[PDB]
Amino acid sequence: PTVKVFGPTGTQVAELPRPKVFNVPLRPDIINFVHTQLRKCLRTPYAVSRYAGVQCTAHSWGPGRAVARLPRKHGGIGAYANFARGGHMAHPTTVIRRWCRKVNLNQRRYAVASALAASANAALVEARGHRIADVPSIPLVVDTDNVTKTKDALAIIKAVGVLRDVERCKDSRHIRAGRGKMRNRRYITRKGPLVIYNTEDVARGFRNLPGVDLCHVSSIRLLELAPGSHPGRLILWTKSAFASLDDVYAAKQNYTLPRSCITQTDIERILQSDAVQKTFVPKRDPLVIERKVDPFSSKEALARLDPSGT
Amino acid sequence: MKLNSAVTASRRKCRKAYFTANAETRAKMMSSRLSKELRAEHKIKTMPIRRGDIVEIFTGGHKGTGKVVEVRRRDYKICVEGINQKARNPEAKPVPYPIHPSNCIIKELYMNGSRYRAIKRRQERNAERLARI
Amino acid sequence: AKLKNHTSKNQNRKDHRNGIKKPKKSAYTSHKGMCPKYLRNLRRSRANDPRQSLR
Amino acid sequence: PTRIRKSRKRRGHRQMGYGRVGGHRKHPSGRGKAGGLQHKRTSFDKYHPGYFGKLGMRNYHVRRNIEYNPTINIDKIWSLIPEEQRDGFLQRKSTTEAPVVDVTRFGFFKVLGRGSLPQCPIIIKARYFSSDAEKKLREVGGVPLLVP
Amino acid sequence: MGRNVAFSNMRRYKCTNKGPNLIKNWFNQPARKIRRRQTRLQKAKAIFPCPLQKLRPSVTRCSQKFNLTQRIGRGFTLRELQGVGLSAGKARQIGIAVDPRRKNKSEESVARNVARLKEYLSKVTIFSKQAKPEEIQQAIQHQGVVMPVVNPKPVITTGSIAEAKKEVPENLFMYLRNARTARNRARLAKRDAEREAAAK
RNA sequence: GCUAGCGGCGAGCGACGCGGGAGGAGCCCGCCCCGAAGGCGCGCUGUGGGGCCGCGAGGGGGCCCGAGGGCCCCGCCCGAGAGGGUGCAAGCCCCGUACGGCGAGUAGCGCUGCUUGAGCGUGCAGCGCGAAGGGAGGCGCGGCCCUUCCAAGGCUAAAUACGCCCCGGGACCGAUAGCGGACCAAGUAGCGCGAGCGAACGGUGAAAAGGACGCCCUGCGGCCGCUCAAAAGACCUGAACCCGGCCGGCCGCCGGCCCGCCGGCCCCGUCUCGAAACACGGACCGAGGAGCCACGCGCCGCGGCGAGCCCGAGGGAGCCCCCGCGGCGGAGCGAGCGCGAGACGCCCCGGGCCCGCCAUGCCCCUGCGGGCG
Repeated sequence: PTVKVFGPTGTQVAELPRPKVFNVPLRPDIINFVHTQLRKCLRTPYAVSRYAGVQCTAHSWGPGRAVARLPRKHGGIGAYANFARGGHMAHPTTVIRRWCRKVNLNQRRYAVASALAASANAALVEARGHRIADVPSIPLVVDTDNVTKTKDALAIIKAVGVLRDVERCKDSRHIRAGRGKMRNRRYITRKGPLVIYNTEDVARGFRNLPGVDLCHVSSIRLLELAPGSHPGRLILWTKSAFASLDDVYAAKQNYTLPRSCITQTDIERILQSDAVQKTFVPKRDPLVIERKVDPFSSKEALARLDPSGT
Repeated sequence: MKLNSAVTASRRKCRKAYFTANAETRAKMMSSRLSKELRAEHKIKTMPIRRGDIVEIFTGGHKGTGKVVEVRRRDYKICVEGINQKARNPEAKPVPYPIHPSNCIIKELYMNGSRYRAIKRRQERNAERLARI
Repeated sequence: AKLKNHTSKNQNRKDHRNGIKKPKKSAYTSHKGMCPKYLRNLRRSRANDPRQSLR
Repeated sequence: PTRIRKSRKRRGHRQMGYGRVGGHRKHPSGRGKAGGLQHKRTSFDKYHPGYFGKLGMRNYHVRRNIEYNPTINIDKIWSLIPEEQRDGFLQRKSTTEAPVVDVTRFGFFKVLGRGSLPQCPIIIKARYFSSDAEKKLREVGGVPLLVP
Repeated sequence: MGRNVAFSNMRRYKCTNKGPNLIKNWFNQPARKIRRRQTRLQKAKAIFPCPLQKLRPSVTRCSQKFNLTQRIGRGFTLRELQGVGLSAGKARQIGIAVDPRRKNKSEESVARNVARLKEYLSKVTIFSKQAKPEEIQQAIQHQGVVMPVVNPKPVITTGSIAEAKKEVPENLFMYLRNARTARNRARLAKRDAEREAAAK
């Protein structure tokens, strides 16, 4: 099939052949595994100090002073123990924890492809919280010569119907709950459009727009593709980027895109097909359980068991 | 976002700068929008507040016009003339209510000779910026 | 000091919990300990005609 | 990870899965594989035959590259021929032009004979050959050959 | 707990809390790549026409495990240099590394390396006699290994069965086996000859 | 690679050559030649030559509030919607942010001691002895070769390591936590003859507006109220234990019922055959307080790929993108020399047979070798 390309004013401009990456099977579990491992790689190390709790000179007073046996300082102040105030942690955090997990290139390339396949799926994109009502097609490809001005970038977003999503991010700005505020994470804004570009300076124009993230086709990021480990980011593809998507995958050397599989809808149709229905045989009639009754009292109840006697 | 990594976006580091700033930085930090008549006249949006400045506070309590009589840099607050706290008895010294410089708009300035030179220096740098920096 | 030297109580119960397991079926037919000569003859005999899997 | 772990489900249980009668104590059986010939002989005999003793001549420095001898099989010689090349070779037979496979180039030194070559003359060039390799190679019509 | 567990060959941690510091964390990895790129970029800028890497020779990888592969070596021998007619000073001044320690060990190595020098000498352009800025600016710095050594992928040739048959003895396996055991079969013969002298 | 080796060959211990990268750069003195030409008060016992600075966009109206930074309508600037402040949650109130500009007492050897994985010796060292062609090739000793180097003199960049201090950042801690130390004076107050030890203590409010005035006090101070949105009054919130006034009630738990009667009811934790135990710990209450992380091995599940498989270190004006070796698996078995798997079969088990190791016949080539059993 083909994908419609739209102009800056929202008119149809051309039709681009759909890249084969969009047919890659949609596997949410691969996206979650790669996202979890990759986000852990972007963690900074934390650890309590090596000398914490152990710079005191404390030795146990011992049995026979009616005290407990824990290390005590000169005045008998408890020390060097997890329970003690000012004691070392029982097992102190260390910077030698493995922070980064390992993902094989093949799976880290399946995750991106499946996430892109989810982007082609409007149903998944609506479920990810995007406002797609006015977007003319999903996937959306927009011709956009270098946009160096935010005002002009917004005018293209208004024409192509992505504006409601850009607004839902602007309005979302709020102060986060917790010590996140204190630790340089004060404001949370909902994430919305993603602009993938090639051979364009559209970055200067869309960067300030609230909620919009921009990436070059050559280096697409899964974390941007699936924010929250949820597949279905709204992607605005610039004509050049979407028409080069097949080249990027072709230049992934010895890589064959994961072969497409069937969907749930296609297996209900296949199950509903006459061939499967012909094989179906009608099941034998079930047992009638009923419930115990005293047959002796009722003429009718005895009659079910003893027709002659009644 | 900020591309100069040399600057800090840490709440703690930025707040320490405000709380513990050199006087020359405290003075610029205490600045107020010039009136639209003064904006046309001097072609500068904001000037650092001095002592002899007529100012209109558009704030909530104490909204009014007054001439600054005290600038308290350590508290980061200015005291206009006129705006004062309610007095418990009529026979008592009036206490000025401290107003933030950001809560007020300048209506007149103490031109001095250094202030004239400062408006000129800024006007020149703004003109270079307007010439496609 | 002194503890119990030996007890058999419960050991029969423990054995019969899932036990009294018969000894395989291969064991009843194994050629371990069989006559070396008889076994050689069996191989030569089954290495001729339909039984032979020699190809 | 930590949330989906057994020790999180052992809270309120005291001992934490280690037993009232004998709890977790530090090093109850000893530290390391100590006790192999004494207190743990039953384990080192049940599952570790050959653990204790000395069994062979000792080379002070084994030279890992003189020792290295890579091997091929008469069954995998034809997978070394590129697939497009292999089909033409198979139909032609060509005693005149049969494909010489220098196994040394592909990384192998000795040709063993695990399975069976296809019935087409081949010519295999190697440092060494087995007996049932040469027999299988020469039956197919191929010639065992030695390469410097 | 036991059952069949392969035993560990791990060594116990030494100097864990006191001592030299035997732990190397690699958080400095992303930023070491950046520092190393910058050092190369700044060194490259300092000599724009000149490539960062000097021509180095094609040398056989040592050992029988890699005999038929080639790698880059420290420098050209003085025999390889005499094939192109270049002194060690001139060669180094034009960016060809020189090793006076290396000895060729084969006629083939000299020819392979002499060929490689000829390609470089044709490729090298010397900017002399007053730096013509537009022409020195026009020059492009070569980045990465100069002429990187390529190990050709193996190919399948074609041969006559008859010519091959002349080259090998029948029962090659016997001939190979006779050669492997020759020293031992001769030592046992010499020993047996002495046991015969015992009769006399 | 972590093996080769070492080790009451026990517990343990343990390199290296390959190979892939980072980074690469070579040289000198003695000797010998000349001899004062030299660095010439010396020296022929030999000198000399061979980063700062800098501008910086764009908001109003109403409601309401102690105060918008709130709510409702409606705009504007975005190469700037990083942040900080401002009387409540601010892209447009302020600061900023993005955009800029200008070779001998030696080697070796003998004996000893330390050391190494180095094993009839890994590197050193004392002593005794002391070469001339000499060193090495992972089992000593004597011969003969071969490969490969020249010790007993010196210099040398790069890639690499790292605290104080400065700079940025964090899925870090949040005042019993985090440094011992967030408190204008923490290595302080205090303690020890000394070496040394070593605390506690954050938060009024938007603004000090830190309490008007009247009354009664001998006075202390009470009262009334004042300032404030509020006393928030020496301080935010104000718990539990414990206590006092008033105010019910008669007393623990569980069950029934209008509810004070009837019926049941030992003190938990803990080791223990067995605890209400005259076994132990526990006055009370609040906070803190104990299977985490690394690495190795076993097995299980799951994902990708499949006789293959692999973000190795690295490199790509590139760090979620691309490119990227060993390794491991694919063949085993034997102390080794070495030799080296097809015959079947859904699957499983077994038998049969093949390969190695060990024996035994028989045949024969290129023969203590090959073939067949």
